[PDB]
Amino acid sequence: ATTVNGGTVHFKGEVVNAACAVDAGSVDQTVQLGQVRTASLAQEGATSSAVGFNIQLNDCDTNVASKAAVAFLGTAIDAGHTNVLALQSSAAGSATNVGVQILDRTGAALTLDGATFSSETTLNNGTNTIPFQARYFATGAATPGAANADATFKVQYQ
Amino acid sequence: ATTVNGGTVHFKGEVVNAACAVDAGSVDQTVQLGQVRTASLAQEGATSSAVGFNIQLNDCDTNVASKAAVAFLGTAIDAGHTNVLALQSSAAGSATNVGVQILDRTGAALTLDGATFSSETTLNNGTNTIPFQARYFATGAATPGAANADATFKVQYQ
Amino acid sequence: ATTVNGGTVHFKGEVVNAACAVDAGSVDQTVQLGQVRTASLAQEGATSSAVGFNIQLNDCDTNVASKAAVAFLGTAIDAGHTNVLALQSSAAGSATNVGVQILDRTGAALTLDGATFSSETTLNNGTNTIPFQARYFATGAATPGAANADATFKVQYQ
Amino acid sequence: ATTVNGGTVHFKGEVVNAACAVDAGSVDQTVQLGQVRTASLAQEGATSSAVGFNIQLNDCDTNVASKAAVAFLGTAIDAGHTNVLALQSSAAGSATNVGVQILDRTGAALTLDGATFSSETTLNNGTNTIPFQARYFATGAATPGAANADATFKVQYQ
Amino acid sequence: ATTVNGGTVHFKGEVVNAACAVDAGSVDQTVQLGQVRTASLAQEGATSSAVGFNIQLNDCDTNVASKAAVAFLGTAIDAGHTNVLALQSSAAGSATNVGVQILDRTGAALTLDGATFSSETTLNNGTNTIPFQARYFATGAATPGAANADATFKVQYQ
Amino acid sequence: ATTVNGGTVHFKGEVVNAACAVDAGSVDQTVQLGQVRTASLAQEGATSSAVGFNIQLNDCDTNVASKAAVAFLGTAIDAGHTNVLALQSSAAGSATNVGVQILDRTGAALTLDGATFSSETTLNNGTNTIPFQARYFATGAATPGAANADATFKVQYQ
Repeated sequence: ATTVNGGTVHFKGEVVNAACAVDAGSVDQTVQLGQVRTASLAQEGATSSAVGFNIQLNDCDTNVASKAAVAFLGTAIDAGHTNVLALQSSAAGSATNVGVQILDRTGAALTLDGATFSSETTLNNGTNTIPFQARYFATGAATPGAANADATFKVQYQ
Repeated sequence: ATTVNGGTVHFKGEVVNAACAVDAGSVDQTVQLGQVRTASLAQEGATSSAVGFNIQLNDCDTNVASKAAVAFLGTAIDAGHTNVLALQSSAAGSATNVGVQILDRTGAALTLDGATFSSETTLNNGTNTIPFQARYFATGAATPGAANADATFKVQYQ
Repeated sequence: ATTVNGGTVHFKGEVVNAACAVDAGSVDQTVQLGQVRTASLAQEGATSSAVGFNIQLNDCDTNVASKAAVAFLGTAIDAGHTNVLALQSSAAGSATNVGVQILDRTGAALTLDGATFSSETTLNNGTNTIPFQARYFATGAATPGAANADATFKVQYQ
Repeated sequence: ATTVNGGTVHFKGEVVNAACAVDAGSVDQTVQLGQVRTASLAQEGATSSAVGFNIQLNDCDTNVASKAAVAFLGTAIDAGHTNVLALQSSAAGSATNVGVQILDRTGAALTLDGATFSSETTLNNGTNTIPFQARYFATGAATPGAANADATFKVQYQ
Repeated sequence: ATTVNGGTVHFKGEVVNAACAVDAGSVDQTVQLGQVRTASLAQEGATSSAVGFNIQLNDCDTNVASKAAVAFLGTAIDAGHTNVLALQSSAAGSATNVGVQILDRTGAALTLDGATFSSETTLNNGTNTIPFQARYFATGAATPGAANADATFKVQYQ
Repeated sequence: ATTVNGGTVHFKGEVVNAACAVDAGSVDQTVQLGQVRTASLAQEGATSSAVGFNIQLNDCDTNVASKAAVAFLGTAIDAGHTNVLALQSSAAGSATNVGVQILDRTGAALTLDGATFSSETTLNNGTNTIPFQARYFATGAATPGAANADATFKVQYQ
């Protein structure tokens, strides 16, 4: 009877030629680091507590590839800290002298140039979950403010 | 009392003469399908795993209408595949020989002419959510690339 | 003294005109089914072991209504299997030729159209628990993969 | 090495002499109100349900100002309805006898002359968010159609 | 070997100059209130059962501050009901004549203006948990519909 | 069958001989920086917080090129600061003693002569995203006003 205009639906995805496929929940995910105190980030080299996040690989075929690694890409805080991600929320109110570090399963920070891959993880058939950690890294006396950062990752299958 | 120009706000919506009103989160929504492998789309008729998405109807009045169906409208991939969405990302980097299928609650792919409505769903008073699925449909050997599509829908009340 | 921006809280709920109200722990819930072997779903019509889940009704008034029934609404796997839920997780890595069946308190699989309600259960004043079961149903030789599914339910009072 | 013309980037922003700075997300935001039924706007004074939106203030310094208020500027629907936004999308297809009201944190509709400010909110150092609501206001029997509106705002720091 | 595009990760957090830091789970959290009957909200001042939620403070240093209090900020439902939240789901389908009240650990409803703080709770070193309650408050005869509300909070340390 | 003149459609594009093609969403993009306080740009060398923006590359073929770099072109603020974009919106209302800097993924401001390319990023097949940041740079005591700027970019595939 009564027909009414509704709305629109936008579909996002990607076709890849690879052993696995990144899960829909891992392609674009938000990691809540929570609040941190300036007293913790008092001087250069100070780190906060870590927050874990995962990249889940679906439909993995170990015949095609048995190892998977992840390289992250983003804007570094400066030239002397190539593994510290810079904060980019807005033009005002961001924290100063602090950035975000991404750790792979070996506990070491990853270079954010998109070429340095993480430690390879052996894959099984089906679902695979690559663990990662995120934490704040102080490049000096940290200043209060928002600390939001963004990075892209690419997966290597061997 | 320092007064400062702040910005601007744009309001979007629609007044409809219908038994239900589409929810604000369903009028415009993004469905993340995730990555898919070319090995799963190696020949015509090959489909992917489905991703669900809902259209929520608010303030439903069963005295006005008891059923609700949804018809989708979009660009078809071919003349013989009138139920497969074509991809619309950009002029480069898009996947080939693959499209998006919208499944109603019966599991059948809907025609995207804007006139073939879904299987009717009985409505209660108040909130109603109509389920749908999206999956990739291969029209041949799929090529790697971005797979983004979008469609509009209209709701019929009987 | 030192005041700091803390965060945000989101409140979700619903006001209904009904004899009972669904408990906050039953409006949305995750039912863990566990793993299942493909050897137990080797042909069409094969079913797995059942996992139980409950919908709790609070503040029931027997004067207003004495019996409660539940209907479930979700995407069906096929047109010949209108009582089998379709898997819904992501675009890659989900199991094929297998779905999820919801059983009412009589053991019969419920149709997922949202208009065929379960067996009516007599209610008492206050808390009421309506039992349900979920299991995997094979529409053929099932393949390995993720087996997630979602469905919404309606409550009818007489 | 192949050098190719890429494109253009446009940067928008504003320098202010104020205690706070409006966040980049609050400078130009779209508020999706969703659909509304005509039966909910059948006579003058009938309002719809509200949709919330925020204006975020960054880098707030309470030593400069401790309170913040917001005034909105837009085209009113009528002379006697100075707190109802007139709809403006195109020359055809718009709804009639209905507009948009902006409610401050006290729940009162704001006058849209750009001089009547909202209730002041105490500010803390750093990030501050000011809650607002939007709803449809009917000046008569609402007619179906598009219901888009636009309003600019300014922030007063005391 | 084979390298493919993955996805993107968004990190969200905040650096604060405070005695404690709000936990990652408390910065954003959804409180599920469940359903409520209209019969329990039949007149002004009628309240539903409370649902508990708590804000967790981490890395607390009792030398810096010994007590913490919370003030909530949201859109009030009326001028005479400053301690009752207003619903914000969509333009249609929301309940009328009912809001959300946030109760302190002393059982008193908090004023939603961001300046009236809760009762101070003495802090210990390490993890601290501030309990709160949420309930429905009726300003009249409540109407069936969705009841969703949003509130932001700030923490005071002294 | 009533036929009516409808309107006109303009198509903008470019054919390039390169390993990658710039995505339609990044050929002409608007970067909303937000607001900034004059107190944060009080003296020469003071910078604001950064805002991130990306240039997406499509249909990348690593057999043709494996590295990509971006150079930006625009009017500098003066001869001393060749890496600061001058502001341009109109004859009146622009901010004084402040410009816009573009940071590459290494966090270093780029020279705006159209020939100093950014740090090379390793490319994968298909979609590639090169990160960038924008921030305000004070050449003295900044004056309130509009702070819009425009720059073009070119991509070098080596």
